[PDB]
Amino acid sequence: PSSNTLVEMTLGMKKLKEEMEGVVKELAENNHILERFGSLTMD
Amino acid sequence: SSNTLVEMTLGMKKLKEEMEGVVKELAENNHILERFGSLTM
Amino acid sequence: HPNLDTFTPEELLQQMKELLTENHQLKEAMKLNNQAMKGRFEELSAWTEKQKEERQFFEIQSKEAKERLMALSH
Amino acid sequence: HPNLDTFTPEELLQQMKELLTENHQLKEAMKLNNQAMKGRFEELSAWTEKQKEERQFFEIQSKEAKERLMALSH
Repeated sequence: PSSNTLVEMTLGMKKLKEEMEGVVKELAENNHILERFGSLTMD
Repeated sequence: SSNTLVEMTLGMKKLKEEMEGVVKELAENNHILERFGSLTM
Repeated sequence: HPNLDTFTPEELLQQMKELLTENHQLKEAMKLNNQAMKGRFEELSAWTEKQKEERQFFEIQSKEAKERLMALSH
Repeated sequence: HPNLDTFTPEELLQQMKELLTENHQLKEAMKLNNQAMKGRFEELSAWTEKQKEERQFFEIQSKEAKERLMALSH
């Protein structure tokens, strides 16, 4: 609850949110490729 | 700091356990991908 | 802007709640992806076996036909 | 003294640094994992295509051999 603690926690928490934005886009891409896997043995 | 350090502790602990769970699923995914390479050979 | 750009304890807690939710949803989605990838794998294995078997049927038909021909052009 | 199952401020910051480390690790692993997904998808595409082409080759070979057999049977 000290200033320094809250500043450092804030920085960290904002960084975690940023990284997860990146992660979920990675997952989105994973989902897309997986969807395409189901079409390899078709036509 | 009363029950805000209490509350923050529990929050941080749960987050850590959940991220650990994600790593295990990713590990399984990577294992399945290795076997996919095996399929073509 | 140190006062504005610094979270209160209550906002930090809120953020922790939100990251937990995002991570849980991430975990559960990856479980589903692994299940589906295992399905795609069995499907592709079954399919390649079917293809090999059909290829062989045709190699055999072709060889028999090439032979029946010779065994009469004579 | 602080209670055992409750983080001190110092411990809370330590735990935050560990989460950053782990999360960063996860992100890089995910990038690697998606590169692998794409690499496998490319390999499986090529592989399934090869098997279709090889089935089709023998199917055409068989078909033409049988046609030849019938026309030259007379």
